[PDB]
Amino acid sequence: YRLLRQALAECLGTLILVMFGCGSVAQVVLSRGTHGGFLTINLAFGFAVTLAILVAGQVSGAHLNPAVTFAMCFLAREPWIKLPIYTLAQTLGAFLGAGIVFGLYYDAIWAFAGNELVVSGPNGTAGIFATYPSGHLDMVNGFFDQFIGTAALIVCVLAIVDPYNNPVPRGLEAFTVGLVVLVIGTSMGFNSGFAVNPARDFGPRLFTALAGWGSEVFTTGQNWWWVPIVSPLLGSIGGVFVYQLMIGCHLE
Amino acid sequence: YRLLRQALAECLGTLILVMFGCGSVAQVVLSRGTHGGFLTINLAFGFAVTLAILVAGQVSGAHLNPAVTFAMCFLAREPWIKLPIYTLAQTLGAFLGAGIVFGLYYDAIWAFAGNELVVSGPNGTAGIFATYPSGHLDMVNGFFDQFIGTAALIVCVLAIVDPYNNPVPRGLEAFTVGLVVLVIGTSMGFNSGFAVNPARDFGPRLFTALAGWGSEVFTTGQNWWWVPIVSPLLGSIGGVFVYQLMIGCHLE
Amino acid sequence: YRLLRQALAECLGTLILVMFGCGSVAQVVLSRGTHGGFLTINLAFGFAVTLAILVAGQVSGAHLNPAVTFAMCFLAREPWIKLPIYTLAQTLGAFLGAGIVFGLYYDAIWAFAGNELVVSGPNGTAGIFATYPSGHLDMVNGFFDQFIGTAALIVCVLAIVDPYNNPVPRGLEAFTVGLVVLVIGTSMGFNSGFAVNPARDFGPRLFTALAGWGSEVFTTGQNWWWVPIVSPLLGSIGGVFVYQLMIGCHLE
Amino acid sequence: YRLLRQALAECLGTLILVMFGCGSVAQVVLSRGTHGGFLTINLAFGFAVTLAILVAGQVSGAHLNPAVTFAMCFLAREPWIKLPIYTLAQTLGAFLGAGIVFGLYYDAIWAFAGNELVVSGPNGTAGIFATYPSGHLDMVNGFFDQFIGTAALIVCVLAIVDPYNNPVPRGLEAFTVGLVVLVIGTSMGFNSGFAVNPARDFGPRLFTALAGWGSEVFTTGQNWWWVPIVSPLLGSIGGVFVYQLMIGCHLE
Repeated sequence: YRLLRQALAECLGTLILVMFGCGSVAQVVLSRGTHGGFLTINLAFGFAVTLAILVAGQVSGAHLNPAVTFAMCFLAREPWIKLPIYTLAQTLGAFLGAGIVFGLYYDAIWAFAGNELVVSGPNGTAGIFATYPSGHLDMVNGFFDQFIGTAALIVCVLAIVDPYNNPVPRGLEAFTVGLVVLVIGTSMGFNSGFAVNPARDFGPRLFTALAGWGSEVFTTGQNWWWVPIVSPLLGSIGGVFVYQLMIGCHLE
Repeated sequence: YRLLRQALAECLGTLILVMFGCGSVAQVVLSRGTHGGFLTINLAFGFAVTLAILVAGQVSGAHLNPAVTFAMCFLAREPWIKLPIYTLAQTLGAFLGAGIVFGLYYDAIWAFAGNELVVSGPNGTAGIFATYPSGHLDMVNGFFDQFIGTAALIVCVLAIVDPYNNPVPRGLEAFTVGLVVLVIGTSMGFNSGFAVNPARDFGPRLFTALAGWGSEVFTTGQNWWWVPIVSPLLGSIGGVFVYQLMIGCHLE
Repeated sequence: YRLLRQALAECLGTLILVMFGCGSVAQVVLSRGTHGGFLTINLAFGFAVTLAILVAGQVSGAHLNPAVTFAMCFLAREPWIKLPIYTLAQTLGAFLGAGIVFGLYYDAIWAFAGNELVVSGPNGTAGIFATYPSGHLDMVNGFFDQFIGTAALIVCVLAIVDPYNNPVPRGLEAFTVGLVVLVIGTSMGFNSGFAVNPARDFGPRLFTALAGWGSEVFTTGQNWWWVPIVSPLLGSIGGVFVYQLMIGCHLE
Repeated sequence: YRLLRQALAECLGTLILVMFGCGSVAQVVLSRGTHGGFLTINLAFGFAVTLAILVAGQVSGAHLNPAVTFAMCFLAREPWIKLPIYTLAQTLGAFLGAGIVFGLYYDAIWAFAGNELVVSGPNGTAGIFATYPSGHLDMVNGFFDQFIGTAALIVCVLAIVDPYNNPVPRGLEAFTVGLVVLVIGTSMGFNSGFAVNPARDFGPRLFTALAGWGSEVFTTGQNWWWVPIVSPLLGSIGGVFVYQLMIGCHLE
């Protein structure tokens, strides 16, 4: 089955970027102001996308993003049957990647607040895997951060993918997408990294619910859990319209 | 219309680098010494140029700089009709990119000084979008910073563009220009990023005048607003003469 | 002898990355919080692998890692006779590279604790060349760090090496492997750099035993010296199985 | 004259890297602990070499280093007549590049110690352009830093240049050399950047003698001025022998 081989590549690809991305976030969170800052978090997340694409690019096209997968299906470039398979394959692997990060820092995570698992607060460890609203990053303000961030990601992704452009060889397509992830994190008000990925958010968040953080990861921040899922999906639609209206529709 | 399609690519390209570049500047300015320093500002601005060129390189040549556009027209490589169209397309998109950054940090910008918009000072938010003279960066000292900075940018741009050189494939022409932007910011005494772009300066500055900062953005620093426009234009002329006298005129 | 020429390339390649990698570690350790942090250590180690591969890639394939060499021999891609020759050639050169770093910082290393050589502690200089357990990086916790780290390295290495993929040209195979080394150090809880290399660990550690640190470098941390040797070897086996089960076995 | 065109490319190439490299050093020195650290100095110097090579690579081969030029002449790859012409062309342009940096920071340099120019000390500004011995970087210790640093630079340069290797296309030869410069600065105990270049050292040092710092720049540190000239020259000879004995002589 061709679809099965593409799904396994998406599972391994999302496993690489989540394990590498959330692993660097664990170092900064657990070692408060000692192992680096936000620059290392975005550099690790940005470079992890480059490595993840190179691993699974030749098999499944290296989407590693349900918002990106939704964009190609919306543009009639890929069949709609690939969307549920890729999304489950992208979510399963971010769940697995979060488990590896949990195993790596099992003692440090459990010792952050003594012998308890705290979701949000000063000694909060659930923010390593998922994203939670900040002081100026509430639901209203944070919703537009994912919308604009994902729209910019889709525009840059479609620029290097459109067949009407030059056939960029292998290698100069993961560094570019990895550059977009690094710049988006540095530009937007998100300090977790790769916030424009619904699978990178819901996957590890679902793991934290079963890891021992309880159901509070889904009923906190005025039910914020669905925002990093719906908002990037809307941004993919907006990013597609922006690219098509400006560049896409004029390439005869 | 071919010129219309090239103008739309220049508008989207300047939108990407301004929104990404000024977004990182907003993080450092609003979060004083928390989200990074000048290294992240120049890295984001330098990488944003790489992404912006890759998006619009195959359509309009990816100038994204009125000084760069003036250089090609001066060297008789492009028609003079493209200069007013590209400049307006480069300015419109830096205006739009500044509006997106304003929407992203609307609450944080307005809360920097309580409920007021301050142009310059300790709690100054107008410096996120435009550039203003510093203690050692006055009109006399700052004028030569744009002249030398733009001249070095034009020399590096003409080196990878001259047809007498090797036909560099797609991909190794945005990273190089993006490298020049990053090095120029690190070398020159500008902490805003990409100061050698007249569109990146006048565009967001014009937005701040209508955003709520008043007309003080145009009548401050002994009328500094015209310096980051005329000085890079003179640097493009000087950079063209430097490259032609040393390398350009000797390529038979 | 073809095998002799490949061994000499492996010796020089491991010499470059060890001398460059451990040299940056010496700057941070000796200049406590002055010459940079962990970001510079991983950047130097990651970029040193890129330079080392480019130097010896065209001769011996640029393994520079006994775990990587074990993976290719396990996958029947290289003869088993190359494993003992490459491992000795990789160990000899990390021993030589450590001697160069020792000569560079001979006065600073000896003056860290007055006129004595201390293996572990506050004024510990043996950690520049080798790796020692930390507070949360004991034998049990540190063993899985090398296992997961090396498994991720093998998966990324096999992705760009498998003949069934695109023939990536020279240049886009050292930056990718160098990216993996940089990301692994930023993700995993190791602050020394390139901890997934048995030769980079045992080589300089053997040098410190004869340099003047005594035999305490081999009988400290509950005999930790063998962990960064056996654990990456097991990770190479696990990394091979992960890549083959997900991607490798499905490429007809 | 072919030699005249190659000399003009070497003059412009050394002008780019010196002006960009020393400009970042001026920011860190004048703004004490505000504009960055040693990481930005090595990143700017490393990336400046990449830009300088791309500008003058197609004309003069982009040596930009008398030690590198001496290596090719020693290996009988280039005529010996090119050595005096390239060295003068490399020195003239580092002298010019230092003058541009002086003009950029004329007020800040003169105001470091009031209205005086101090060569060495706390308020020392002559270290921006040239290199001076540190506490642990005296003549005996600093001599071996240039020897090992230049030997590693020559080995990496000869690896990507030898015709027996793959014909690396344009673009993947300036980033590699620029990587070597960045790693060498991070590894070695030099905080100025690109210390393995005799032209980058003597050029700006000669400018400081006539700029107003007096003749003390040549009679300080027990006559240290000749060390960053002779020592890299010896390192080029050692680096050539290392590469030839290990890799060079075995490529039939």
